[PDB]
Amino acid sequence: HHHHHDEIISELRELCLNYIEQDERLSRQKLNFLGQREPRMVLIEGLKLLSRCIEIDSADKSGCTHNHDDKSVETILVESGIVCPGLPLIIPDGYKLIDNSLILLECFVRSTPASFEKKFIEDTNKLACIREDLAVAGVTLVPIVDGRCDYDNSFMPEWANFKFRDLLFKLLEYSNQDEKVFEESEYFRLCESLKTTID
Amino acid sequence: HDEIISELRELCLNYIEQDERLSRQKLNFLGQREPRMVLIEGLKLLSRCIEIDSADKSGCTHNHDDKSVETILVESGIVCPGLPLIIPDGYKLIDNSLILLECFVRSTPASFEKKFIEDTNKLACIREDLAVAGVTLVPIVDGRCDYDNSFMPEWANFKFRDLLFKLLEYSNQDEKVFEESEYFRLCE
Ligand SMILES: [Mg+2]
Ligand SMILES: [Mg+2]
Repeated sequence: HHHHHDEIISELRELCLNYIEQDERLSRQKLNFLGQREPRMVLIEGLKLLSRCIEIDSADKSGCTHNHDDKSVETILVESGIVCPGLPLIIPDGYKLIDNSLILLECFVRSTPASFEKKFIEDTNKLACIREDLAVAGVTLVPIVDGRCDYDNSFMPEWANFKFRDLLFKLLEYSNQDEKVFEESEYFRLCESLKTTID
Repeated sequence: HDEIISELRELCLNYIEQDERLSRQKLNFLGQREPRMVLIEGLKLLSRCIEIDSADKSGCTHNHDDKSVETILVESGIVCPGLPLIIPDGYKLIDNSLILLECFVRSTPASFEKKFIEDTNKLACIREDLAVAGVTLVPIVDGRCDYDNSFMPEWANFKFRDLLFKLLEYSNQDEKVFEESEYFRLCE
């Protein structure tokens, strides 16, 4: 056809344009993904695009607002006239305030039972350790941890999701040769000689 | 053809500032393959830039979702049914006054004045039914003479329009030199 890497990139863009549902909360990340032309960058922003699908998909199913702009909890409450300072820097995947209860959502994907459970406890405990600062605000914390075992989500048909991840794999397991060829360049050796001059 | 669609793609991606209000329209534009659709979305995209500048100059919110006056009010708690389907380029409900913004581009004084009166009458004919509901209409018509907007350098703005223009003149294909020579010759 062929499939030399620039055509992989091309097929990823067609998948993004033809088979990722046109939800406004993906517009920004779709645009950042379509804007890339270097292979490791296309790979990075493709992975970030697929993660936004899962996070937003999670926020919808959990009945709160996807944290579109990665606000902190302190920011979410400071945005609603509720002064709570002295709280960890926590950025939830979703949130929703009612009337004095604050739903906070963390979601994730793990592929083995051991890592699933371990991750579930970690995010449970991350949310639990601010329950009391919120109590003196005084707002009730409603922690939600949404663990998933795969990458299915409602903005991608399953076949396109799989083909997208499959092209991403070919893109990584290829640009894992361009950086290896890079380590024999000279510009690599000239980088190597660049640090010794500053460090 | 394709190199025109390709360099248009790169202007959109690299030389239109990444204000998120443009994101959706940029993406509809980037998804078009055929000249006709590239042209309409191209023009819509230039218009969105201009509407968004107007909203920002006029102190009101850009009508991103193409909401209706009907909708804008019910979202602020004003039940006022029976209004014609009017969809502004901008809006801002403020106390009990509804700022409605109509934004446009024209390039001759004659067609500028015409389109100005039209958008004036467009909003004015819902003034009374807003007064029934309490809200006083604040109608703003902002007409422009060109496509200058704050999201593109001027050279890019010109190159985009020059590229869209060549799609427009391409849509020709002689064609009319064979009209009756088979077409107007069917129900004959
Ligand atoms: Mg309009
Ligand atoms: Mg208008």
